[PDB]
Amino acid sequence: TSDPVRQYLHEIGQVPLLTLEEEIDLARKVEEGMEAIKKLSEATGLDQELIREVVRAKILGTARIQKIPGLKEKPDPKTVEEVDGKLKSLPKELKRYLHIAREGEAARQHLIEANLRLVVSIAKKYTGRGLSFLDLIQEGNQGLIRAVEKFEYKRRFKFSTYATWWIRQAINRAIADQAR
DNA sequence: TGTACAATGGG
Ligand SMILES: [K+]
Ligand SMILES: [K+]
Ligand SMILES: [K+]
Repeated sequence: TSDPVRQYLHEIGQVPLLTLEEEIDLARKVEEGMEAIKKLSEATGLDQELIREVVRAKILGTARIQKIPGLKEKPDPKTVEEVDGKLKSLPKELKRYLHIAREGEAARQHLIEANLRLVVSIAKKYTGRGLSFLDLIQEGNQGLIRAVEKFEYKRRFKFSTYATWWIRQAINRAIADQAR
């Protein structure tokens, strides 16, 4: 019952689970956001992932869970200001893609937050294997993030199905690495 | 590349 860990569990416990309908709606928004981000990259000559990360950094203020173990830190503030500057200065026709991209990353963050409880339930099955509980959570969280990136809502499978696959993969890979 | 029943206290 690590104080910081107990506090994380308390915090993710307040995030309600998504209904099927909401799940589909968020996943749809993430897809649309990635397509818009592609367009912004073509227009600006900037890396898609760099655009995504900056757009994310600008929607985190409205987020429910701020510090999530295992998640990539925001880029340095100067990179943010610079890239956010270029995106904001784009012509009318392109600024709608920016709106769609912002909606997508806001949706991604929500979808991730609403599944942190699943990561924890799986992690509990892997304790005493060389990684601390907190470490299991960090690795599981990175599997969750990968799940979100590759999830295809059109297959009509529940998100928990695909996330479980990835969270186990990530945790198993981390355990095998620790072991050498 | 692709990785997919559901699973979020546990069984
Ligand atoms: K019961
Ligand atoms: K009970
Ligand atoms: K029961």
